[PDB]
Parts: sequence; structure tokens; C-alpha cells
Amino acid sequence: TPEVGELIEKVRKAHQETFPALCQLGKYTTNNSSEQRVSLDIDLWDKFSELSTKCIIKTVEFAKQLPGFTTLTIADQITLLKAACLDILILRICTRYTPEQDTMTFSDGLTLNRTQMHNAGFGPLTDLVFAFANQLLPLEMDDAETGLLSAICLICGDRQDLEQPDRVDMLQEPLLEALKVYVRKRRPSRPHMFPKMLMKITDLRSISAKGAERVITLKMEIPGSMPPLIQEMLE
Ligand SMILES: CC(C)(C)c1cccc(-c2cc(-c3ccc(C(=O)O)cc3)nn2-c2ccc(S(C)(=O)=O)cc2)c1
Repeated sequence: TPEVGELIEKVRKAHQETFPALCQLGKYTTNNSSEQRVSLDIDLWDKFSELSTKCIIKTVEFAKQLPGFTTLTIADQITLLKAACLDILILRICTRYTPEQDTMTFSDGLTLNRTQMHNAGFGPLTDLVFAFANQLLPLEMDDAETGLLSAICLICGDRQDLEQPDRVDMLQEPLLEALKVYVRKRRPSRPHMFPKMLMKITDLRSISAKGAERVITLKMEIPGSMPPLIQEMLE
């Protein structure tokens, strides 16, 4: 379909322009607590929170390129971004997972193993985030699919305090339709692929809810090392 093809192309381009892929980056490592579990490696947390600020900027750039996002009220654009920020950041870091080395790669090439991701701040959430990354791999998702899943996660009408939830639901409707027809065309062998992918958003919300609780825990324990929160940055 030309209207569907055009929508897929726009979302694939919005994602590619705001997300450097694992293959494109020059991986580098750090010796910082690489083989020792610690409650919090402040040097790892410092690098990690600086990378997060840059990634939140890219997410906002991605959101603004989604057809119709900027037509929503400013209050609703802020509400959607605050609610999906952790979900999108989780999806982005899990997209750069290397299973044999059990590492994830940041947008500047920084490559941390499971112990280091735990020490950088993930703590009790590490195994859940790494399990999600492991579940993504067999889906063999391309840029169009990752972009569309990110857009579906963002443009969600069930978020608390939305001024126009039906409008947001209507904006989400062509994205779901595009992903359905796209996965059908590209993978006709597996017709269960589309609901398997939407199930990942359900998994993402659960992990994101736990993540928000960890943000609060970290704000309590290390307030002086906390960068401005997601809510603070987007406002
Ligand atoms: C457990 C917990 C640690 C809370 C957590 C939970 C879920 C997601 C994150 C998270 C992922 C990224 C990220 C950074 C860079 C890239 C890139 O380079 O591709 C990709 C992703 N950042 N990030 C994050 C969020 C808030 C904050 S905070 C408290 O607001 O300081 C700091 C960091 C973190």
C-alpha cells in the first residue's frame, strides 16, 4: 500500500537518523569493576548518566519526526515522552546486545558487560533487562520494525493525564496497521511474529515500571550524583 509504505519509510528513517547501530560503532571497553559486583560504581554511573542525557535528546528528535506527533497538544507530547522514556531507552540499549560476550553497547561505542551494567546502576533490574535483550534477538528485527515498535510504545492513549487520549489512540492505529502488514510481507513463514512483537511492549512496560522504582531508589541514595530527571528534562 502506498500510504502504508510511506508511513513505514518515515518511521524507519526517524529511527535510523536518531540511532547508530551496533555495527556502525567503534566498541571500546573499560576496566572499571569489570569482574567485581558492587552496589554502585560512581564512575560507571557518571558515564552512563551522561550517555542517557544524549539518548533522551535523540528520543525527543525521533518523536518529533513521527507523523502527527507535533499535532498533539504540547502537554500531551510531554506526557507521552515522560511515560515512554524508560521503555524507549531500554529498547535502544537492548538492541545493541552481544550475547557471546554478554555486553551492551552505548551510542558512543562504550561496551559494558553484565557485571558493569549492574554496577552502573541497573542493580536488581540487570537480569530482567538482559533477559529482554535475549528475547529480542530471535525476532531478527530490522530498522523499520524497531522504529515502529518504539513509535507504538510512545503513541499510547492509555497514559495517565492525557488531554486527548482518543486522538493519541487514532494516531497509534496506522502504526499498528503498518507493523502488521510489514511483518506479514517480510516474514510470511511466521504469522505469529506480529503479536510476538506487541507482547514485547507488554514486557517493556513491566520492566519500565520497575525501572521507575529504581530511579526513585537511586535519587534517595545518590542525590548529588543524579543528573536532571526525565520529567525535569522534558518540561
Ligand atoms: C535501572 C535504571 C538505572 C534506573 C534504568 C532503567 C531503565 C533504563 C535506564 C537507562 C537506559 C539508558 C540509556 C542510555 C544510553 C543509551 C545509548 O547510548 O544508546 C541507551 C539507554 N539510560 N538510562 C537511564 C535512565 C534514567 C537515568 S536517571 C535515574 O534519570 O539518572 C539514568 C539512566 C536506566
